[PDB]
Amino acid sequence: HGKAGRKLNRNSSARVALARAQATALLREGRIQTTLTKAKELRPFVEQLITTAKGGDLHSRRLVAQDIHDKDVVRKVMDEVAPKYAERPGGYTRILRVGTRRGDGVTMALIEL
Amino acid sequence: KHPVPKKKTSKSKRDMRRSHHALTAPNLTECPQCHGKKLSHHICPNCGYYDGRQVLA
Amino acid sequence: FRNKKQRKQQVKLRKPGFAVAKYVRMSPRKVRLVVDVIRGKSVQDAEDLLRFIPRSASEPVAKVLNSAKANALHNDEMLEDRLFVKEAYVDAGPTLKRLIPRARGSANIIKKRTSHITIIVAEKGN
Amino acid sequence: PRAKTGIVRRRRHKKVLKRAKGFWGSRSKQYRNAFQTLLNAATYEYRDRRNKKRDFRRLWIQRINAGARLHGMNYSTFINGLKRANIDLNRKVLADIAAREPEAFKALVDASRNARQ
RNA sequence: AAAGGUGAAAAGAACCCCGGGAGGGGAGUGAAAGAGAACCUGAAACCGUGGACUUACAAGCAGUCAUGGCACCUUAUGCG
RNA sequence: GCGAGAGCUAACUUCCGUAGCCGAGAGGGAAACAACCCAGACCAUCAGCUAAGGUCCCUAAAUGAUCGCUCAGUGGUUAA
RNA sequence: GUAGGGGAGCGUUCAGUCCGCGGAGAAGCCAUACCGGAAGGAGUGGUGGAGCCGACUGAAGUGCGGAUGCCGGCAUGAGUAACGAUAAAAGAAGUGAGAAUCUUCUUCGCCGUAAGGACAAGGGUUCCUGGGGAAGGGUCGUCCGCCCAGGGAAAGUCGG
Ligand SMILES: [K+]
Ligand SMILES: [Mg+2]
Ligand SMILES: [Mg+2]
Ligand SMILES: [Mg+2]
Ligand SMILES: [Mg+2]
Ligand SMILES: [Mg+2]
Ligand SMILES: [Mg+2]
Ligand SMILES: [Mg+2]
Ligand SMILES: [Mg+2]
Ligand SMILES: [Mg+2]
Ligand SMILES: [Mg+2]
Ligand SMILES: [Mg+2]
Ligand SMILES: [Mg+2]
Ligand SMILES: [Mg+2]
Ligand SMILES: [Mg+2]
Ligand SMILES: [Mg+2]
Ligand SMILES: [Mg+2]
Ligand SMILES: [Mg+2]
Ligand SMILES: [Mg+2]
Ligand SMILES: [Mg+2]
Ligand SMILES: [Mg+2]
Ligand SMILES: [Mg+2]
Ligand SMILES: [Mg+2]
Ligand SMILES: [Mg+2]
Ligand SMILES: [Mg+2]
Ligand SMILES: [Mg+2]
Ligand SMILES: [Mg+2]
Ligand SMILES: [Mg+2]
Ligand SMILES: [Mg+2]
Ligand code: NA
Ligand code: NA
Ligand code: NA
Ligand code: NA
Ligand code: NA
Repeated sequence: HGKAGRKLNRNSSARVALARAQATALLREGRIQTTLTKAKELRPFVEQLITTAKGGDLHSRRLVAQDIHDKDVVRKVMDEVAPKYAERPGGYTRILRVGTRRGDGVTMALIEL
Repeated sequence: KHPVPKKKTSKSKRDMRRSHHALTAPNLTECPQCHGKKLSHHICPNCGYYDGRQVLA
Repeated sequence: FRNKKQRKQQVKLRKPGFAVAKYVRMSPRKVRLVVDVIRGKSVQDAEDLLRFIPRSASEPVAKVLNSAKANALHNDEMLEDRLFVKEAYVDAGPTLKRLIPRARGSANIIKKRTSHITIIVAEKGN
Repeated sequence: PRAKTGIVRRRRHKKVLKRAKGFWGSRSKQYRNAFQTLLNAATYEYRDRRNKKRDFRRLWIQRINAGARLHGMNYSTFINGLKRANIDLNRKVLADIAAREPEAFKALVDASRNARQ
């Protein structure tokens, strides 16, 4: 078979620098457009990241800094975003698929908070 | 080159092969906001709504 | 009647609802793929499908559709709410031969096909 | 003085090609394959002129022995029963008689039996 | 190496419609645009659209002969 | 095929003599098959008689007549 | 009926001669169910837009399915194999008729005895600026080492 559990597009360091870069991006900008797949892949990673940061303990922060190597952003998610997302069970992230593209013909989508 | 074909193929055969190449027509919907036709489970590229309006017109 | 000469100066010979894009830098075959979906159906529908078909022939095919409509409406004074793609088709144009270097010294020739996308609109007529 | 081959080869070729009607494939569209078909075509045409006669004869017989059998005789017995009597010498067309007019052919059979035993 | 050809003469398309363009449709010039400038004729391979008659249990050098069905009647309502 | 040599009285073998056919020979028969059997195609025909071969069915033509054989599927691969 | 010999003719170009046809229209091309014993010939229609049948006679660069023939065009393989080092990239913003591919920003990654820098040889405007988007660019392209115009190169002592 192949009944595993994740996606891959490149190697091992890649899917990482990706998920990180994109998580940072979204956290910073509140909404981004990207390929529907990359979006799908980002959803749970970032949801989980809110839940970590959603703790307040310096630990939780120092955890979050492993992924978000941008200070302004760590502070944002930590002190602003997490707090706000305090009463809702989990995960406020949603995906809206725009439409096909011209360059390569790939369906695009928007992920946002 | 080992992968060579014996005879040239007939118009007939060479077309029967292509009898599976017909693109499907995009099933389009009517947008309940700006009466424009859009793609199901997507966002109306015209007015920009999808239950209230998301993208910039 | 008269003969073969007079008829020539008495009639100029018009093409009701006819548009052609000649020399389109695409291979006929693909464009056939795109056109096939419009073969004999509402011009409205036509415009709508071309707007979503993920192929790139879509564009020029569209542009020509519109130019036809334009003609039927301004040069032929037809009723656009009854317009439809009576007939449409793609002919091969001249070809762009290019010399593409292969291995070991041998060369080939890439063939860059072109197209004369034509489309002709018409009132349904019940 | 020079003499191109102009217009000659075209016409020859077109004559050939126009022969090709129900001709499948390039048999009907590429000269060489056309002409080439036309050879073996010759063969069939000429032999079939001779063969069609065999065919038909066979047909007529196949009907005649049936007729014969409808009463209680056969083809051997029946024709033979027209040889013994210089009377009946139809032979040709007889099939049409057994196919259209049954009564007539019955009379012929009865005649054949009467001119035998 | 290959490569010729608008028209009698440029009057070789002001203006309008689609399009970034290319391209095209009108209008006008001209005998002619069925000569429109990658313009005398425009064969064949080759690609395609429309129509008629047909094809999804048979082994096919792709014909030939015979018969039946369907369709069309400008050398041609009965010969094809 | 006949008459010889050579060869194991082998070879779709080879080398001579002689007859016929193929080569340049269509047609019928032998399932198919150059040679074998019958027969040498001037052309046309919804005419008739025969040859070699056959006459249950798949192709045309007596599941014909009388007197025998063979229990074998011999016919439808061979000998001491 | 093969090699081969013999006989009678068809067709094409040029030439002489004769009868002629052509703007209400030649040749050529396209269709066709007619004629002749064959090569072939003719009527009608369509296209075409200038020249050309028939008869007789003379002369040939005179008849093509083949030669792994020559030239040219177009097919099949098929929307197939590939798109040229496995140093991946992501988001925002801008421009635009049109951006995955151009511009800017913030990150990410890779070379760093180089994948940095400066010369000789060699290539000759490829530099700079402003335009352009046919073709080149292995995709797009608004960009480019591509196209167009304009500018730029300064020696008593560094090379000769
Ligand atoms: K124009
Ligand atoms: Mg690593
Ligand atoms: Mg006029
Ligand atoms: Mg006979
Ligand atoms: Mg021998
Ligand atoms: Mg010989
Ligand atoms: Mg036989
Ligand atoms: Mg007999
Ligand atoms: Mg006998
Ligand atoms: Mg029988
Ligand atoms: Mg046995
Ligand atoms: Mg003139
Ligand atoms: Mg010669
Ligand atoms: Mg050849
Ligand atoms: Mg070979
Ligand atoms: Mg060639
Ligand atoms: Mg595919
Ligand atoms: Mg394949
Ligand atoms: Mg594959
Ligand atoms: Mg590939
Ligand atoms: Mg490779
Ligand atoms: Mg690569
Ligand atoms: Mg890249
Ligand atoms: Mg090192
Ligand atoms: Mg210099
Ligand atoms: Mg530069
Ligand atoms: Mg370009
Ligand atoms: Mg390109
Ligand atoms: Mg100086
Ligand atoms: Na991975
Ligand atoms: Na068809
Ligand atoms: Na002989
Ligand atoms: Na045998
Ligand atoms: Na003719």
